[PDB]
Amino acid sequence: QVLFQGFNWESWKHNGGWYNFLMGKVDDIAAAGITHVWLPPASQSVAEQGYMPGRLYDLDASKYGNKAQLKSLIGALHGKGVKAIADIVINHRTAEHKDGRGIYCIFEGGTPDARLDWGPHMICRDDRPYADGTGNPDTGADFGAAPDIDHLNLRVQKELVEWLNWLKADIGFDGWRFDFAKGYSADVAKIYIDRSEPSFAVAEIWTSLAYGGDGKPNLNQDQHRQELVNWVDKVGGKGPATTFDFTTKGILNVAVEGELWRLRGTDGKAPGMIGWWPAKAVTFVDNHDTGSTQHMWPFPSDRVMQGYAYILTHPGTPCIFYDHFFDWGLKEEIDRLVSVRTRHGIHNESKLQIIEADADLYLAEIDGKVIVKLGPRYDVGNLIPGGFKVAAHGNDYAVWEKI
Ligand SMILES: [Ca+2]
Ligand SMILES: [Ca+2]
Ligand SMILES: [Ca+2]
Repeated sequence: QVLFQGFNWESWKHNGGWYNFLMGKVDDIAAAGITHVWLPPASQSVAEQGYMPGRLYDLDASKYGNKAQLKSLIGALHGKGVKAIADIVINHRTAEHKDGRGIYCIFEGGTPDARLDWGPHMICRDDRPYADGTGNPDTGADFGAAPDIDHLNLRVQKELVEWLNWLKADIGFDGWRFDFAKGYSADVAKIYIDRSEPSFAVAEIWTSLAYGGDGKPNLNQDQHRQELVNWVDKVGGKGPATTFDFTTKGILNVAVEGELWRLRGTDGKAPGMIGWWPAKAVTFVDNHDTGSTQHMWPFPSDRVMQGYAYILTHPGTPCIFYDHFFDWGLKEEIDRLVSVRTRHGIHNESKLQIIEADADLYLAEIDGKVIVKLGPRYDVGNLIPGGFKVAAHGNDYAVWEKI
């Protein structure tokens, strides 16, 4: 299951439309051995990139293109074996109309009928000024800029599950990416996972790593991955729900700048969520927020290849990012890593064994068939065993495969 992020922060800007543009990269995405691609927010939204949605059913006002174009793209992907997954932004919603009070707290789902046309009652009790006090309090975090949806309300629950099943049915999406899954509770999410039953669902729980007396992350980030492990757990360990492993992204960001000892934690196992529940963890080097033009938490650019060398050989489900693959000229090495990965049947739950994690050498063995070395350590020699040919190498990584 190697996922791809078919967009970045600037994609909505594209001359001629992102969906259309992306039609042209379908063959290449399919060839690379990519099983799923994460598409941006499809409906109408105040903020052009889509994370500020209003008329949930109006795909035609998307800056990425329209409903027609989306079903053409998703048809293409499906035509060449890959699954499309959608960015579900349901913690907050922007309203279409002012109620008399003068607050924009009256919604419009996009259709002549009443689906999704809620009002201030569906906004969380305390989200002033939007909320009129009559809804439930927020089950999770708040998003400053917009109305928060009260997911404890039953009409919100039914019509939102309706919209979800419509997106699988009419549009053809296969699974979900839950934006700001901290915005609402794991219990709420489970109702949406469970009742729309997607073939894949990854949630975005993003919180800070812990920092010691140096301005640098601790080595022990167990409080941080625990939070990811508990969401998957409360939501359903047997469900399709997984979460982006922000703990490996954080550690790795630093680790790669000559601190590869950070890559074996307090327990001699990988410090990320992949060291406690690789199965439910999907790894990434960067996404539209951490990187792209937001640069919220960038991976060292001159090292994004050691990032990929690590997430493509290691357990967890890897996620490649449009940019790195298509625009940074790394298409080929990324490809090659994906091939080593698929050739040896490495997957979700591959056994990982760390051999060395010193400042200048992280050397590890996946499933007994592949060994990945990250680092500038020249004299690696003696540590990689008999019967191992090198599969790929590049800037400060090399992977060997059992012959
Ligand atoms: Ca309506
Ligand atoms: Ca709010
Ligand atoms: Ca919320």
